[PDB]
Amino acid sequence: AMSGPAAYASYVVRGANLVTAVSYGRAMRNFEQFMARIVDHPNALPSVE
Amino acid sequence: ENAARLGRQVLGLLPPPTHRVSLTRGPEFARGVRDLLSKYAASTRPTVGSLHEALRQAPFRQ
Amino acid sequence: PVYSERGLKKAVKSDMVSMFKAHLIEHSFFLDKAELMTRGKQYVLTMLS
Amino acid sequence: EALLGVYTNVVEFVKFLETALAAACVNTEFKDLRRMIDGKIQFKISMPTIAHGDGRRPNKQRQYIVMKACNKHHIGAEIELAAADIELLFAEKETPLDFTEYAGAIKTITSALQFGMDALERGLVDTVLAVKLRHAPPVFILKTLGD
Amino acid sequence: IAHGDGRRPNKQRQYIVMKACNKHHIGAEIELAAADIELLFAEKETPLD
Amino acid sequence: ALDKSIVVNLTSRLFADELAALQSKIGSVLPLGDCHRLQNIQALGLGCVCSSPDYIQIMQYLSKCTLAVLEEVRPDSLRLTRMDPSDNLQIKNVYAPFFQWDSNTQLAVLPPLFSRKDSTIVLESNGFDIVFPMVVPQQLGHAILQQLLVYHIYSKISAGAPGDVNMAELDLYTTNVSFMGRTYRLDVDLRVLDDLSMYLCILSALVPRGCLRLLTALVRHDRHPLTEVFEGVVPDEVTRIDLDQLSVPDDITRMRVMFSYLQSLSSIFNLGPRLHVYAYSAETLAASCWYSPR
Amino acid sequence: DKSIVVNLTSRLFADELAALQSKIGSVLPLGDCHRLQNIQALGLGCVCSRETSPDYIQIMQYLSKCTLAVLEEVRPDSLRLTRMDPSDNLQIKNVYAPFFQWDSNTQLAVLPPLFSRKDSTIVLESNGFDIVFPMVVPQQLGHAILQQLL
Amino acid sequence: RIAASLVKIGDKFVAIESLQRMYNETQFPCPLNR
Amino acid sequence: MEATLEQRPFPYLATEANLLTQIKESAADGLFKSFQLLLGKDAREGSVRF
Repeated sequence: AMSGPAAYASYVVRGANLVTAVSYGRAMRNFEQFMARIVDHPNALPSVE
Repeated sequence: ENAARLGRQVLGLLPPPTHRVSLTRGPEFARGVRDLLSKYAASTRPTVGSLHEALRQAPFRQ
Repeated sequence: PVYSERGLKKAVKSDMVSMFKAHLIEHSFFLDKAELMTRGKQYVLTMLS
Repeated sequence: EALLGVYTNVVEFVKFLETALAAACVNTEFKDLRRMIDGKIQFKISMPTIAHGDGRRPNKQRQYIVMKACNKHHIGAEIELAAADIELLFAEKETPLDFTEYAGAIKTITSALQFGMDALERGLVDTVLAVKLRHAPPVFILKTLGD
Repeated sequence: IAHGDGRRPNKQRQYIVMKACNKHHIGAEIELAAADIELLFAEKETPLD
Repeated sequence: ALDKSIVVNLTSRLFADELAALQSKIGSVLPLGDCHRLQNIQALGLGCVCSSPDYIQIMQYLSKCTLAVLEEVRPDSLRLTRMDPSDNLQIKNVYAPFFQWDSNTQLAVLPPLFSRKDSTIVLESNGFDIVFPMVVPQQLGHAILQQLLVYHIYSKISAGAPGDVNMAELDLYTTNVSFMGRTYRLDVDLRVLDDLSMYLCILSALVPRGCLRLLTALVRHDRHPLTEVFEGVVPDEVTRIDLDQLSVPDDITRMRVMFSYLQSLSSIFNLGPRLHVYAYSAETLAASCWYSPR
Repeated sequence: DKSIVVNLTSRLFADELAALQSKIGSVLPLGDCHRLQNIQALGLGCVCSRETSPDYIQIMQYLSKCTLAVLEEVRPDSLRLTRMDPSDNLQIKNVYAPFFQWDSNTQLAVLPPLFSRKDSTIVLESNGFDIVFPMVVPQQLGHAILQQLL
Repeated sequence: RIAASLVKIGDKFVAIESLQRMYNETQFPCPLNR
Repeated sequence: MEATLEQRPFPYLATEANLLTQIKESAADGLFKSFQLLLGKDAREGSVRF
């Protein structure tokens, strides 16, 4: 007997992904967490923890 | 106001001044040799600021 | 990595094709060979690990 | 068209004093090893003797003079830094796109210098293990000489 | 590794690896009969209907 | 400002005899394999190619190589100094045999062609034999070779037919070198020059055909006017060659072979690993200079 | 700093942007050592034209006059090049089409396009000009072609 | 606090390493593959 | 349209796994298509332009 997820993981293009998907020809995955590294808190080296 | 921004890009891109060590007075020879040795010793260490001081050098030939 | 530390030159590749053949003749059909071996259950467990 | 993930290795290394190899060496880190040229430590080693009553001449005490030297090992790690990467380290910046470009010059110099500092902790463990292998004669020689 | 033999020491390396999706399409089949769709609509007849 | 210091470590200490022979040659231009600073003993000297020598394989190597100067010989190791283009240094005249440099000259760097006592230092602490090049002033550096190229040719005619060469006439005009008002008696007992004498004589027969075949094709109204003048310097017997006795596929391979011995023989004498001395002291032997490649 | 910005006075298309994209990092000779430069100086085929007969000596004879520059950036309005000072340490990338293996301590020299003009000539029809590229070759073949061409 | 896999061999406790991981990252050959 | 590589200064993430094993030999005989090396003077984040 093992433990695992009951459903799939969701990915919706709602929000700020939808503007660049329509205006430009591309779209991120998780734009919001991707934004918090570049502009919200720069020059922070990647660390696994 | 914008000319004060250019007053920083000039004064940050100049070469470092050549050291002047007076050989005629006594206590002005001590203060001039010490600022060679206290300033060269921070152009050798492996930190980032000591590597920042080694990049400003302008080697014009004679 | 012990076979290709130096890189895949011409002499390494012939020394690997020699090992593709020797592993194909001896260790193939490994669960069928567990009957006739006297050791048996420990041979498959070192094969499958 | 999507961009579904962006990933990168982070290299961690177990340094020299945390490996088990330091159980076979004594580590006394000095301030500047460039000061002394050659170590020439001299030892006066004296063996004991067994008192015999036999017909030969009596046993005299013995000293052996053993001369231990210091071998020096020199390591250099090389680092390249780009000329357009240098130039925007000195430059004045105020717009938020020139802070995230200045972050690209300070995350390259601090990554190309933790490269070369990592390569010297790899250079310890190489140049101790190469010393241990230049003074390790094999079993078939040493088993009979050790007897 | 930095080591001070007669080697020429290596500069820093960097690899960049690109991956892509692979599309997959699945088919199926339904055959609905003629009178099955036809009598899906008329009702309020006898209880056999 | 910039670092140029090539620390050559040694796996073992030098002998007491081997140390003092390198103490003399403390200002000395040495070829050197790579430009980085941590190197072994096998990278310095011409012993990578010369430790049965050949001329052109060393002369073409001295252009493509990285030259460096001694500065310090400690017991356990060496220390050099890399020599950049247009870089002022301080060379000591140490080379055996002695040639008496002068200020305001143009010193050239040549391969050694004298004996194995003057050229190399034999080390046996490590199993390598370092080889020093031949740093001679440029005008003397070619007169020292164009006379020994004469000696190497006439010593092969007298081996095949001894009645054609006078030995007493030979070593009266070849072994003496006159430059700067001084006479240098060289030392000759030559497997170094067996590449030139087979290239310069294989060019010796292609030129009388090659200058008539190139004149009979280039005749026209639009001829350059100076070639009318040098139409008479060519001898009488050269202008009697029948070019019909060789086939048309043979006259192609007596040009493409000929043009390669024209250029590759011209290139090795116009090689430029030379250095311009601007100060020299005749009793201290220390000379300042600047290097200049090609 | 040293650089050369070169204008494209009309425009350029999307096919010849992909043609100039594959030719990045290649040494071309250009006319004058000015910071600003137009399209007429960058071609080695300003003398090597299509309707006229080429002159491979005079094309090569033209090549020891010019300044030599390495491309960095291809833009639809400009071409930003970096130049080569006459005594300068620099970097050159082996892009060139007949692949000959180099090594450390070799001896390069720049030659005209002597095996395929059609490979080196890419035409810029939006401006009425074609930019022509040389080939850098070790001197063992640098001399041996001039032995053969004569 | 040193992490090592010790083993007892008759009467002595002996640690066992293998430094092949730091030579397989840098792609230099391990010195114990003589 | 095929998906193409790009060297833009992405905020790369950090994984528990190592990736280093067999890469130098896998670049030689292609384990994976569409790669690009970067040696010393060019192993950095490229400058952002748009």
